[PDB]
Amino acid sequence: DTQVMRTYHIQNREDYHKYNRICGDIRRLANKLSLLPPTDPFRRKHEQLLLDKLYAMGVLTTKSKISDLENKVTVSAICRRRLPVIMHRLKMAETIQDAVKFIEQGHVRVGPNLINDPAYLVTRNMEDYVTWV
Amino acid sequence: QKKLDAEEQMNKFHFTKQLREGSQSKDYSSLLATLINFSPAAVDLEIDEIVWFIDALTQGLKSNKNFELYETFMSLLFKAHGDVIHANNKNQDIASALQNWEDVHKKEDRLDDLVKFCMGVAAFVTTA
Amino acid sequence: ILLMKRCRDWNTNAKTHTIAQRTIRCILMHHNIAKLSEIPGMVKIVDAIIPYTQRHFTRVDNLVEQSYILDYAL
Amino acid sequence: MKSDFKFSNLLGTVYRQGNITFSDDGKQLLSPVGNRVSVFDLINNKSFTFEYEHRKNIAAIDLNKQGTLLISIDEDGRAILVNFKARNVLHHFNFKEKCSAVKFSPDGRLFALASGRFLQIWKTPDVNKDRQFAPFVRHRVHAGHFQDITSLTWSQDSRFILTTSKDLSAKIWSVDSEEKNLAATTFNGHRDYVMGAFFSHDQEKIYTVSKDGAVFVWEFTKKYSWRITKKHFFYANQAKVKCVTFHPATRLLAVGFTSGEFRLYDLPDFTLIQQLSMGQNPVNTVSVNQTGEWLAFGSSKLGQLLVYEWQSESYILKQQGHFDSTNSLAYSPDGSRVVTASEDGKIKVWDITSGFCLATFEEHTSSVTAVQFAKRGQVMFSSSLDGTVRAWDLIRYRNFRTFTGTERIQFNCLAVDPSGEVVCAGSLDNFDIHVWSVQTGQLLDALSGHEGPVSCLSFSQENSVLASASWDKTIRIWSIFGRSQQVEPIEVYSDVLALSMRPDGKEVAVSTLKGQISIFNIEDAKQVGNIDCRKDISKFFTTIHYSFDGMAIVAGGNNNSICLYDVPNEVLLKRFIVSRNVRVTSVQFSPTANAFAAASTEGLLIYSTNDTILFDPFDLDVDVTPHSTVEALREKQFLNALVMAFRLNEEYLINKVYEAIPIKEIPLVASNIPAIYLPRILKFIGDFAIESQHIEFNLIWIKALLSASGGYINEHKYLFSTAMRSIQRFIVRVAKEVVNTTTDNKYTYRFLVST
Amino acid sequence: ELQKAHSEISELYANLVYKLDVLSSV
Amino acid sequence: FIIKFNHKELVSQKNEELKLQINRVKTELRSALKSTEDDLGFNVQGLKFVKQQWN
Amino acid sequence: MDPRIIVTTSRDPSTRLSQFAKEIKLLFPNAVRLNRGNYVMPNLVDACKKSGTTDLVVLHEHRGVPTSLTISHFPHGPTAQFSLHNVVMRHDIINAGNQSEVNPHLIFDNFTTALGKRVVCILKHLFNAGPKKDSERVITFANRGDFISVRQHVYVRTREGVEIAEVGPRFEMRLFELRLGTLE
Repeated sequence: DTQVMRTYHIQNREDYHKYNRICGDIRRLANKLSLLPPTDPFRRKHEQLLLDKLYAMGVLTTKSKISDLENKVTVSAICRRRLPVIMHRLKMAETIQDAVKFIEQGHVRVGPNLINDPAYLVTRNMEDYVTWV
Repeated sequence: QKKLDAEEQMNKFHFTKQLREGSQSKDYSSLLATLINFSPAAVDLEIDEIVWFIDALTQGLKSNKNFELYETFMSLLFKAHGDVIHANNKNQDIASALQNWEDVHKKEDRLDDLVKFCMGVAAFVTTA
Repeated sequence: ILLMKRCRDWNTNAKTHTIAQRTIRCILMHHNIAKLSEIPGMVKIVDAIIPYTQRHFTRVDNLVEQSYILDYAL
Repeated sequence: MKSDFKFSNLLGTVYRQGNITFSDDGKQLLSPVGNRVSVFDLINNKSFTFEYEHRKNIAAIDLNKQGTLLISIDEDGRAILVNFKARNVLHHFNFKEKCSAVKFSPDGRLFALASGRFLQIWKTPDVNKDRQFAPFVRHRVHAGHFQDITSLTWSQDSRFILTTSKDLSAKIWSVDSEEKNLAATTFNGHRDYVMGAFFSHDQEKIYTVSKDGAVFVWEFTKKYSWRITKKHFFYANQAKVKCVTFHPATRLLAVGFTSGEFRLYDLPDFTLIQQLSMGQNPVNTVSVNQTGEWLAFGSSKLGQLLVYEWQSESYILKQQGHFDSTNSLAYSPDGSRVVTASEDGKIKVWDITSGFCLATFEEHTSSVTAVQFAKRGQVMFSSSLDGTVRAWDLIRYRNFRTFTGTERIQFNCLAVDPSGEVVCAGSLDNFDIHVWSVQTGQLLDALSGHEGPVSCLSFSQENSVLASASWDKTIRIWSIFGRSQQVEPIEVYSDVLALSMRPDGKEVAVSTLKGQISIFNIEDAKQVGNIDCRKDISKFFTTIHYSFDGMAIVAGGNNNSICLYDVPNEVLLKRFIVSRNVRVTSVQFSPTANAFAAASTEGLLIYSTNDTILFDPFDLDVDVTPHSTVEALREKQFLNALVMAFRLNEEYLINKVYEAIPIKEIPLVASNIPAIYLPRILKFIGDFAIESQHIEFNLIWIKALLSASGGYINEHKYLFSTAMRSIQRFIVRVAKEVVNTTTDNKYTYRFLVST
Repeated sequence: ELQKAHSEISELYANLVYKLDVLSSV
Repeated sequence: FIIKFNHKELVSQKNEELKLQINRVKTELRSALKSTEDDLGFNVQGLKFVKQQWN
Repeated sequence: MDPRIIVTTSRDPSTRLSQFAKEIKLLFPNAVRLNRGNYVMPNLVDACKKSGTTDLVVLHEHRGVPTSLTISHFPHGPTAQFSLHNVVMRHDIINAGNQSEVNPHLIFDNFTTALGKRVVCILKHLFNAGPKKDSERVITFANRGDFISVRQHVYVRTREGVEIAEVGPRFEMRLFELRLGTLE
């Protein structure tokens, strides 16, 4: 539990509860949409669109099967969509700590806008445009 | 204000002393004042007398003022009582009062062509 | 009603509707308001003719008000 | 232009919380916003008083007995005084604590404020001039209670104060040290929390209401004292009575709910007259007219930003919208209607010259990014984040087409030709630009030329040139209607987001990636780069617009500021928004040359060129008296009255010197006017025309002038463009009146000939 | 049954699109 | 169209037979077209009022 | 959908490369002739990515085996290089017969779907120029193992007789280098 709270420089303790509720909604959506006859194109089409939008959200960066929806969607996946982890893994800063130290005091820029929030999220297609000021 | 009545007429969702004293002489200025004062009277013109109403209106056009309300009065009259005006087979003493309205309404025909002149010429200087 | 549905057919295209106007102004002069007593169904017709003539109103209005502009300058 | 540009309107009515009341006249609506106070008049909504000393965004508001005094209270406990036209007469820090309610007398002698655990009543100042450092005088204060005072009620004697308290009880106060009936007796027995009390206007029924729906009736027997008369117990209604107001008709009750519905009752009957639903969003407060004919009730900030006006015979007088933070604005070709784009995905039309919320369109699935008119006045194209664009015509209210066809989730910039043939949209996440013929939605081509996200697009009035600014330090120019394509330049600097076109096809204005705003022509001669965008309470360049006369541009970023510039270097004027916690996101320029717009997160537009300022154009005072010399030229020489009194600019003179000259004199005057005194009088007629009833009179003026100097305004363009638009809207809005009703007396005479 | 299941699943899908769309541009 | 291309006082400037010729031409046109205008303008409201009675 | 094809050689063509480039130009409404003033620019990736085109054709000549054709699909990057039989003097033809907007029927003989199938896709993905899809001419791709032959014929019916019409050049290519491209 608090392993996740300490790995990714979470400024709070509430954020693990919130992302736990969102991932719970995704799992119960997966189970309810799972229990249909598998030739019903309702199930195929809606699980397909759920796959494609979860491609775009960067959570399932891995190209996926259906059964990954039970398997990989955790809190830590969406926590790896937080800004300084994108910053570190894009090899700008040196630690996650120092990335959060830079976003606390305004040197980081996504697009044309200043950022000062350590809970802004990035897509799989907005992270091309990250620079400094 | 000048939009208020002309939008106010299309509906999307006593006074009896004065008209009979105007049945005696030409006292319809006070009556036209109580028409111009307040109370949109679409129910009050529905509660003979229509001849003195048209003579009141010809005294309305006689002065060179407030035609924008007067035309609306005339047209609403032809919206409401338009069957009793028609009398099924016309030319009673109603039509003499209409004939009193016709020629002065021919006098007021001049203003439209000026508006066509300015609208088209201003449209030309806008284009060219 | 047999002529009047041909007026419905002739009000469609431009440049001919004027002919289809001419008889219409006739017939209201030569019959009463009841469209004498025993009257068939033509509410589709008398509904149908109003938007076409309402549409032909504005065009000839523009030719008239633009026709004054060639005189009005000099 | 030099004029004092200042706020005297706002963009849509209620965004924020507060009280609400009418005037005693019944024709003036008092409906604040959080930041300022917007008092409409009920017929033809306009804007009267504009205080700003509010550092915090809540109001408490009432007028005395004729509207000569208005207050407004925010959270801190300071108030501000105005009389009729926002003089800002008096100013007064009143309290270190907040206020719950403010109430006048019907006599204007006493003054009532509820705060803390006390109750303040003040001696009211009359209207005068200033000259008081502390104008308010303390009359009495009353101690005490057990906790907070939440509602307040005044009586007709001006001797009798009925006030509730937070501790489930009510109290009575004699004003003039009378000890009325020698009793300030408490009211108890209430099982639940008290939301209000009222004193009836016949001095025999004392009224209390609780939060559950209960109503308790006490009598004026003071065997001897208080006895209950009518009780209730509600257990199944299961909401909370949020607000309550009582009729001066003294027969009826009004009860507002958190559940989103509107209750009406009778006082000793307890009959259910009517209840009405408007949503689920809670009712904040409700107040009645002084004659019971009109009802108005306000809705809370997080819920509806909507205030309705319902009568006792059940029809809604004023309905409205006014939703949240805004993306985009554009002026119609008639200078009267203003589109808005909201985040929740609607498109609303605002008649901001007159405060109506006219009409809406709702086909968006998410937020709206771009709106702009076509120059025909027929159609307007909306752009979305829906992944498509669509067309709209005005009072046919019908969707022409919804252009899309490649797989896409984001569009960001929408622009059309003046020709109405082709519509282009720029994908924020494709490196390409899209066109569509409006005939079908056929796809002509896909014009591949950029290397970054394309982010701003506009056309020209020459209409052979497309201006295409992308977010990769590269401005591009395009040909659409020839038989080839073109070579596209390179910027020197600084990634651009904001592009703005001159209406000539000859000048292009760009916003560089800092406070420098820069311009260059279509032969890339860079004229000016201009200095930063100040006023922190980082720096940006978001929107920019070229004014219509071709002599000014307006810059708006996101830093509480907006700047004026001319074609040469100079900073003209910097206006700005004061409030406390972006603001600006879009700015465009009116075709009436009277004002312009700035889309803010608050929502606030007007600039309002006025004429109260002494300008001296062409040596005004050699014409020594504005009176007696003009009096000489009302008897003689009517050519010289125009040139004399026209160099003068008292607006209190131009009515008489303009009116008084005779009809036959007018073509002789217009044939002999100078060519330098022409545009200010052509602009004067175009805004004086819309007010009076002198239609024949001004029409023979515009016949004379437009008949006089047609080729001169044909060649000397771009000012009589603005004036000519201003006169053409008057021409069409009178033409569609008198042609309609003159037709409606043109059928009549031949209808007599029918039968 | 089957139509009911399409009803509640289309409901939660419509809600879930909204909840991810809050994080989509913030 | 031929009046907006070219012209009356950009092809000559004299008070001639073409100038007074145009005056009777346009009077013929505005009268002959105003006739059709009045005929239609009576026709439409002639058609409405029977639908006012067929309630 | 339909591709945009660019054709390019070294800075020094003779006549025999000129007329050959004129025949390869004849695959339009999407075939354009273009030389470079350097030999091959290394900025052709910005040329095609900026222009949005899909495919590139290069004619050059080397001495491992004689003269060489090169075809590449641009965004992914598979690239087949092929060897030619004859470059000596072809027919001086730049347009005759129909236009190249006419999509012919396409014939593959000697079906090898083991490892030449990636070729057979690309020739399908190249010659779909035009909205026609209705046959007026025909182009023949003859496998003979690793020798292929190219033909252009026009339908000549006579007394309902299906007679072919030989037009244009006659090619015979061999699989030269085929670089293993990417999903990128």
